[PDB]
Amino acid sequence: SLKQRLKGKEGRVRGNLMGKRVDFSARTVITPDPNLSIDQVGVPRSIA
Amino acid sequence: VVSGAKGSKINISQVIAVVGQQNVEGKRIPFGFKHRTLPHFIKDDYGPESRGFVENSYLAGLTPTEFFFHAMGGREGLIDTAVKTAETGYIQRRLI
Amino acid sequence: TVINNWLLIEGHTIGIGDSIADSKTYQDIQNTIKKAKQDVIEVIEKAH
Amino acid sequence: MNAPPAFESFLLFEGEKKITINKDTKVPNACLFTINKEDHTLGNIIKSQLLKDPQVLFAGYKVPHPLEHKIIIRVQTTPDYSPQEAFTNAITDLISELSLLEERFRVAIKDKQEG
Amino acid sequence: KPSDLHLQTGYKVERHMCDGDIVIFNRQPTLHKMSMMGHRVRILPWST
Amino acid sequence: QPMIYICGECHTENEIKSRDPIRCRECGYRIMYKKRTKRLVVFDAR
Amino acid sequence: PYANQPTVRITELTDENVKFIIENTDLAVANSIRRVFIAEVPIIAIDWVQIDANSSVLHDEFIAHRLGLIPLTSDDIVDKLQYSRDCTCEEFCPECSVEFTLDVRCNEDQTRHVTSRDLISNSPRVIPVTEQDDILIVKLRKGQELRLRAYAKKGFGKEHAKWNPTAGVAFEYDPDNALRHTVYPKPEEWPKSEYSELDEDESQAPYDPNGKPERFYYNVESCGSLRPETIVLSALSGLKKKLSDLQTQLSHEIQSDV
Amino acid sequence: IPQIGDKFASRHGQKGTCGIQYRQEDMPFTCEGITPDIIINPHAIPSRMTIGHLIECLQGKVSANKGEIGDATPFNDAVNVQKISNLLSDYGYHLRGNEVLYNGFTGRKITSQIFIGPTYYQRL
Amino acid sequence: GRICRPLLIVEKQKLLLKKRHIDQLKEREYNNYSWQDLVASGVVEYIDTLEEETVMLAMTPDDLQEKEVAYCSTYTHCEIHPSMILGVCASIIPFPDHNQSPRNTYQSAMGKQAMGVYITNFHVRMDTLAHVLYYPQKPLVTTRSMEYLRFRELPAGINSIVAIASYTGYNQEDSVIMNRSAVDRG
Amino acid sequence: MIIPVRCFTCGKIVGNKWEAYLGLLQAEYTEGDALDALGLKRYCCRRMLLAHVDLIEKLLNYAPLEK
Amino acid sequence: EITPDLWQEACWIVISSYFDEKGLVRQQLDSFDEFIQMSVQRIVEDA
Amino acid sequence: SNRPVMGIVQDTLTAVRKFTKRDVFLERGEVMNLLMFLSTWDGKVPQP
Ligand SMILES: [Zn+2]
Ligand SMILES: [Zn+2]
Ligand SMILES: [Zn+2]
Repeated sequence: SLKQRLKGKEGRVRGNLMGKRVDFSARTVITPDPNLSIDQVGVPRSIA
Repeated sequence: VVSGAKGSKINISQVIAVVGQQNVEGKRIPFGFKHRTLPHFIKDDYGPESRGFVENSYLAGLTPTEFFFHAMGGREGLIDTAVKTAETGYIQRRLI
Repeated sequence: TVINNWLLIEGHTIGIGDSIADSKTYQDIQNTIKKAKQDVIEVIEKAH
Repeated sequence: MNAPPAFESFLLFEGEKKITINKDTKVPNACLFTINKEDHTLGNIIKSQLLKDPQVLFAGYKVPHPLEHKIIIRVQTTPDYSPQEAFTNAITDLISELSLLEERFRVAIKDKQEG
Repeated sequence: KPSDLHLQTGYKVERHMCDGDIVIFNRQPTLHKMSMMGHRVRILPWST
Repeated sequence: QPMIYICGECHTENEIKSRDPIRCRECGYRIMYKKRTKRLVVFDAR
Repeated sequence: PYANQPTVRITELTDENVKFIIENTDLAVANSIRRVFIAEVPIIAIDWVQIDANSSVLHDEFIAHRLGLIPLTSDDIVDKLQYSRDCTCEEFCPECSVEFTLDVRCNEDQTRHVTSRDLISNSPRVIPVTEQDDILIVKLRKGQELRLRAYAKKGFGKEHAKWNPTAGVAFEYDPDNALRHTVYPKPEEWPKSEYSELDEDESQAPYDPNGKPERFYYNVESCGSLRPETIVLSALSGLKKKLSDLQTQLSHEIQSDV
Repeated sequence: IPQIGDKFASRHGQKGTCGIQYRQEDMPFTCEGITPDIIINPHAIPSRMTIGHLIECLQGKVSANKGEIGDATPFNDAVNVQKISNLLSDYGYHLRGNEVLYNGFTGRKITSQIFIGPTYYQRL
Repeated sequence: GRICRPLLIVEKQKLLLKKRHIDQLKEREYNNYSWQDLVASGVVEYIDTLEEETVMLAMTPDDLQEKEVAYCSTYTHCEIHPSMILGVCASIIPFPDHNQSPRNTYQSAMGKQAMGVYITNFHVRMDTLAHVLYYPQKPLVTTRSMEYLRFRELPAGINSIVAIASYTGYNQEDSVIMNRSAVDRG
Repeated sequence: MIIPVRCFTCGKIVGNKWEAYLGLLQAEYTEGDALDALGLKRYCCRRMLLAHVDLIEKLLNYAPLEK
Repeated sequence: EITPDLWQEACWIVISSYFDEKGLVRQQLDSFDEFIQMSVQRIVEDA
Repeated sequence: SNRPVMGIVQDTLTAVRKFTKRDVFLERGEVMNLLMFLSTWDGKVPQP
């Protein structure tokens, strides 16, 4: 229903308005590196 | 341990000397069978080895009754870790 | 950076040599387990 | 996928200098030598030979990152004596002792195979 | 065609990100404000 | 223009047509396996 | 201010290994000669595999992989071959490559072992190393086959580990640690080295502060692709060549600065 | 092909991704030519308390030297670590599997004595 | 639907598993002397969980039928081997009593996820997401129970010369440094 | 599956050893005697045959799909 | 007679005889076997 | 909790604890290798 479309954690308020899917974002595994500063992240080329 | 990077004195004591008393819900290994903990023990046996005290260390290895009592304590720890998560996240959500 | 590059010269490990005490210590451990186990048994015969 | 190709360890490209000299400004008579597409198998020998001069006050090398193929050899020499001169004498001293070592290895082979 | 690849002042160019760009880096579950922080991009070869 | 398929259990080969029911001629076996391609392959031995 | 004079003393020379002692040189020179044994010695290994047909149980890239790691006799050709990417040829030639051809169909009820012998060169000097048995590439059931053409090219151990001529390069200095670089907690438990010269009463040598690493003991065991002494000769020549090209670029850069 | 980020694991719950891949000349090496294939963290051990990983590694040296597939049933009493060490000592090694690694970059031998030997790793 | 497991049978203070059963049982495929002949011989029997509440169970016979300062001396059954309390994934762990028990649980999770030759006819099977391995090896350090799961026939993983060393700092927080030349050798 | 051509750590050519290893096992040697009869001193070369499972002989039982 | 200290190799003989006789999945196979052999007829007659 | 969150993680922390002990001494070449990695070094080798 409409109330079931809005009421859930997967609904419109929480599921789409509060927390929504975003463009310009990447997700991959992290592996350590001690040869770069604390504010540097070493991203891949195919992400960049 | 002395640097405090990883581990504590308890891990040294359990690897070298003795694992120690295994617990389920803050007390000893309960009588799941009729008045005994495992069917290898005589009934009404309140001794150390019958009730879950492990006298071996991880260097020597555990006897099978001590292995099973150790697995009970570990299952209690994993149950705590798996049940904690949702309730703590919901407390965080309500607070924010 | 500089403590990792000293650690290449130093080196740090962990082993099974780091988990074994000398036999006097093992005798102390087994004497203490035997004493406490006999003490629990005599507490039990007091309790009965 | 993002695997760098295997020739990235040693092949240069158009617009890459093999060696780059940058004069240090913190102390007098010091240079950073940026060697592109090399590793410890060059800079370690150059560092150990530059420690054998009585006129080099500092001889070090580092890789910035092990996934990027370049080293930096920092040289500080005594004044009146250019660090570029110490570097080009270290290379000649290495070529000298390695050619001598190769000739003595040849003579040792001829000794061993012929009794 | 190369006739409309000219640039005058005021165009935007959505360029691939280079070294020195700023990104936001987080881990679910984001518990506190240091679970989501800003790093500088370094381009390293492998895919992590 | 016909495509040659290998007849599963029979291991023999036969032609096939567009809009043709997939059947072997030897025993009518229903699973065909398409032959390996004729263009070149080249592997870096790494 | 100059280079010390090293010297070589060979303890044994076999067709597998060479065991020798380099005295009066620095540690970094010695480690670099080890690392140039492992990496910078060029040999000939298969790098271009064209599978004409394959019906074996191993897939195509597994067979091309196993053809990569086969050692080839490159004792004198690898000094004559150009690197493939450096040649001016039409992308393959006999000056930068060695052609191999394999053409095996199993027409019998026995499991037929496609070994390294079935690799057929056009160059009679560059053949696979296999007294010893041949290197098993792939087994075949009756009905299966494989045909391929494989070009081998010059390369070295940094590029890929199929261009590594050495089985094992043992390297040790100061086998009784008079230098005390390694610090044993209880040196009685430690076994003596092959090159130790202390009596069995004594555990390790007394410390000297004024000493330095010298008398480097090497054991270079070849895989068969080169004789174990031409690994050492090719390594010394390659390290001198790397240093000479570094000096040429250095001279260009100094002339550019002035 | 195994690259960095690929997740490997022991037979003891000792997982971990590949941090970096060095070539053979960069990897450390014993007095013989043996380099490691994997180098795992020493800090992965003492809080996790997988001593059985260390004992698998020690029995692995004993097994690969003796030329037999070694036995690791849990409740045995015919195999403890002291018998494994006495079997390892006969093949010319240290009692407890430590072995002097040389450094792969500088060549200076590492001051500590690195525990080394074969375990059984699983690619996930 | 009840869940039982076989145990040996202990008359007065002696096992009924005599030497002649081992002699007839080593020579299988010849005498046709199976497990079921040993169940028929009145030597082992299946005990379920209700009946374990009323059984006095010897762990191992070498400790628990010999006279000492006697514990009970009224054993009815004897456990066959304690390693048979473990599952199929906890049986492939070497020395799992030396570990900590969450580590055994986590390996029991990971052992289901290891790549390996999952089946012998994988070239016929059109499975979605087949992960097979080039050169899988049996473990050098194995259990006796891997012989019965046939883990030495379809294994999952390679024996590797690990070293446990702090190094450049890429094996920092549960990660491992690998050998590029080894990986280039398959 | 099939025997590796090189030992993973050393690069010692171990791929030519497997059939002779099977011959020395069936000629009633121990495994440790068979390995150094084949001449494998380093244990990393000994694990390459000592813990190989020759799985390709199972894969050759099946009839080839292409023919 | 009895097995004094060769018990360690005598128990794995009987474990091997168990898993050669039964196997690892007798629960699934024996359960479905007793189902389709007896219980389906019991359902058909008990209707 | 008005304290840092970064700190020094495990292997750098054990290596810096072993590093800063009283009985740690460094040869001139090992010093020049270590001082190569300081970003904030003003180019002056300290007096031994
Ligand atoms: Zn047909
Ligand atoms: Zn050419
Ligand atoms: Zn090897």
